[PDB]
Amino acid sequence: ASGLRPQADPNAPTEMKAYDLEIQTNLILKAIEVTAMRMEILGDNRRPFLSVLATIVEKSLHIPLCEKILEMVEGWVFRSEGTWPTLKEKTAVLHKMISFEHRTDPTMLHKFLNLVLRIYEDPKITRTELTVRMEHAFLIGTRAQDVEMRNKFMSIFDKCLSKTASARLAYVILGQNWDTLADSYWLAQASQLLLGAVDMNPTIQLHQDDFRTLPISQLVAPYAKDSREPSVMIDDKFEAFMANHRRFLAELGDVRARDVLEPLMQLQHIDANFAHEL
Amino acid sequence: KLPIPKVLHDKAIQMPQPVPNIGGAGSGRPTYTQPALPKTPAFQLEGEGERVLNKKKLDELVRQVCGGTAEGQDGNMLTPEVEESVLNMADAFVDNVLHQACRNAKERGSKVLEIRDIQLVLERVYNIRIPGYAKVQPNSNWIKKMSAVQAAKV
Amino acid sequence: LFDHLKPHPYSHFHAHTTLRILGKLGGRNRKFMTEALPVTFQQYVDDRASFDLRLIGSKRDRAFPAHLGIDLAIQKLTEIRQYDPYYKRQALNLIIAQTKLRVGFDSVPEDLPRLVRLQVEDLVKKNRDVDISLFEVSDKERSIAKKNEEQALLKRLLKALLYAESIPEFKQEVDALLVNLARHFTLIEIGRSVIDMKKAYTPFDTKSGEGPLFIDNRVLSEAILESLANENLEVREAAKRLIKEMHNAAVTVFGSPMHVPRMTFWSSLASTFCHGCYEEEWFTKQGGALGIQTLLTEIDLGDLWVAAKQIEFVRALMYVVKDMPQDLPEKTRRTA
Amino acid sequence: ANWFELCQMMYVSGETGEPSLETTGIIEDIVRQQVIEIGLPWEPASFYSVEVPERQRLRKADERTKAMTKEEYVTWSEFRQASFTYRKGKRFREWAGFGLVTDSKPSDDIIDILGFLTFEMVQTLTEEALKIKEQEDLHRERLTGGGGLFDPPNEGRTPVEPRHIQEAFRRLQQRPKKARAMLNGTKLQQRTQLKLF
Repeated sequence: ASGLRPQADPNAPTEMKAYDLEIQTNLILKAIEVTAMRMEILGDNRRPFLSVLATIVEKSLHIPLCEKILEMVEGWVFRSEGTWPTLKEKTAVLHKMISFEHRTDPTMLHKFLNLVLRIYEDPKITRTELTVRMEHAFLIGTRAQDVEMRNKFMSIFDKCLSKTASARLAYVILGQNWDTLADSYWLAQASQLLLGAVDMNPTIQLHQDDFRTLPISQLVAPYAKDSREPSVMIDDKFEAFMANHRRFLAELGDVRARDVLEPLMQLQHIDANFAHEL
Repeated sequence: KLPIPKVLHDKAIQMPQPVPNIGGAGSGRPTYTQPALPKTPAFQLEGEGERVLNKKKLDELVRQVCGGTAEGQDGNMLTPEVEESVLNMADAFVDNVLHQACRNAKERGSKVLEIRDIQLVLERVYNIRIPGYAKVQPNSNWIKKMSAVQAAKV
Repeated sequence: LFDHLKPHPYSHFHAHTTLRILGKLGGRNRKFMTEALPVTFQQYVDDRASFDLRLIGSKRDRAFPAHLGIDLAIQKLTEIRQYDPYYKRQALNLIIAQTKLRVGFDSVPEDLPRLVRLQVEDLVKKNRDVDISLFEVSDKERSIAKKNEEQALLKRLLKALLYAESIPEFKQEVDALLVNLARHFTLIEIGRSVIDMKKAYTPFDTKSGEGPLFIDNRVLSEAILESLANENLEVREAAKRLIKEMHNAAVTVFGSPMHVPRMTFWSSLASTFCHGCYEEEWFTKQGGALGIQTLLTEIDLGDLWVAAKQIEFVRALMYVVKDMPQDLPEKTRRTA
Repeated sequence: ANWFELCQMMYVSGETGEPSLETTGIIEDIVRQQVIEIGLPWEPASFYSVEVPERQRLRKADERTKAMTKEEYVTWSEFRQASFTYRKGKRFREWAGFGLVTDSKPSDDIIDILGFLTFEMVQTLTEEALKIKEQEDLHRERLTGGGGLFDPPNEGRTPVEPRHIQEAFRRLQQRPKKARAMLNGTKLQQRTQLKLF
């Protein structure tokens, strides 16, 4: 795919037929499944098993194989009850799964992020050893491209923190480690976090010194004391017209802070200059 | 023209690394005057400071080797006349060890000082072994002389 | 040339070629400067438009800029992955909110229809017993440049809303909003016409200044002119429908179509469409010609009106025929 | 190499934390140095030409055993089998340089003895380093409100450091005064060989 030339090395990578590839994949699936049910007695073989699993997930692009490995890892994390695969060593396998973000196929990335989201929404595991070693995964999720996933991650992040502006600014400045996102503009997420400490229900309006169109009240003010009667009678059509106009006028003065604030924090994620300005 | 290659070599595409200040002209001079990415100096925002830690070091050592100190007393473990002797000991030790080691290193044709020379000096002249930093037989003439002497003895 | 000099990750062919050209040039690459340097400034020193916010852990409100995302929103909306509709919807929401903020909020008396019909009666006749004291108060504390910038921004927002009708999802919402705005602007224009009629009948030189400062509501005419000659079709149809809606609302409010052309709005529209023919871009000329055609053959303001405006219309159309370059397509000339 | 055996042995001896790699490197260097440096014939029965036929560690260990859970017990038992030369003869011989210093291929009893000795050295080193570290912390002992999302629950436990290992090694190298009683009253520098602790 990269087009690199083939060199003369005895153990050089080669190509295999599709039939042989499928046969080998089936063999690997069977071997892994049969070996994984005796995790309690692997002993000296405990580590090579995890090493081969990590290598397979890191390199291979076979969707069924990676899917099965991920399902097994999830089962270990959640439904296991006995002594674990070396306690917090499955996290070593999970860390290697972050490589899915640059594969041009968001299936595996979406599965991994769903697993992480499930991990981080659970009351049983909160402030535990398991939620302290998934910071990289959570941040990579907050950086994601799919709108729904990113919004879910940001919603959890905002739900955890406090709601005081000074508290949020202090957390951003000296509370978080941004080492994971060092190669991308990570101030958009900081601005999104900051904007969560702003009241969003109350209505808004430009100051009284700003410029707007000509109000009707000023135009009709001269007739305040004019107690006359129009020669032409008021009809049904005029009444309907004025009722609709009054409804529109009422709708005009119903702008809240959220209407303007939310689209800004959603739009800033596709332009760095606007994020800088914000 | 110029030979713009279809692909650059590995030396040109490097992702620069921090670099020190070389040249010897000096740094921080406010006069009329560079690498791509210079290295940040060292700084400390707030803390005890070296002027306190260095002075407390000797009392720390005394506490370590004295066995322990009871509550409500510390520091004054050596009288004023013994601290001076200890400091003189330290300075003399450093100077002597370095002077021996540099000559020993230069002897064997080397042009740089390595930890091996210092370790050899410390082992063979002071009986000090620091971990974590990485035979003889007779010849034929001696055997012949011993055989002759033993034969004459009987 | 100076923009292609970037490090490794950027294509090195362009960078090295640019470096070679600059080197071969010699001493002529730092001598071409004639003027001093361009710099960007601001037309006014007053504070920009803003609205108050409220931080949770504080007791005092704080002002926030009221122009922040408009440029990016318009650029993302009117310039065309599977996530595009999301961002287009966000941009449209922001634009609608900004337009509603610019137009403003008002509270009117209870019996508005009576006063509106009284205004119509005064306009049809020439009553001289109307007090316009509030419109002779001199306003000498605010900027005029700021007013012009706000007017331009409002015009841009209206143009974006008009263009947004070519996306089937957003057609209904923006169409309803535009119709409501057109009716509101007609209601404003009737009273403005009454005030203008009264003003010209008192030729004085007293030291009472002009009226207040406000955003002109006739930016809709410029938006319509710029929208009539568009590549899409729904945009042109909406541009025509807006004029038809203005005329229908005027007819409904006045009571009968006899005295409708006594307003000052139609002279302004005619002047706008006639001046649109003198610009130096072919699409503006096409828009002006189409606007004249729509006024003539789809409204029927009357006969005295056309008799009065015939000379201007003829001059404008003849100039459109004159000034079109003789190698571009012939559509504009044929329309004229 | 042997990093993981070192980690398991440290865990067995009371180091439940996560020591860094420098500690492992230092301990491996110490053990390698000692190994490379490395009834009965002299019993009373040997005085004659012809022979004739015949005929606080415990307290702490018990307390820890009583003070651990079932899962902790299983982990402790599984780690107790950690060894330097259990079914790793070739790797150990490569890491011990047998060929360069002695005739190759000794008996396996020697390998078992070496494994036992190495286990003992690691045990002693960890046990002493823990005390040194505890004393340092005890002497040393005598601002973020709200909260985050990745904050540890309580923390408080930290592993040992290279300096503690170095101090323990220095403490282990001292010899009895019986090896110096013949230098009393003189200015002779004492020099000796590495002490096999």
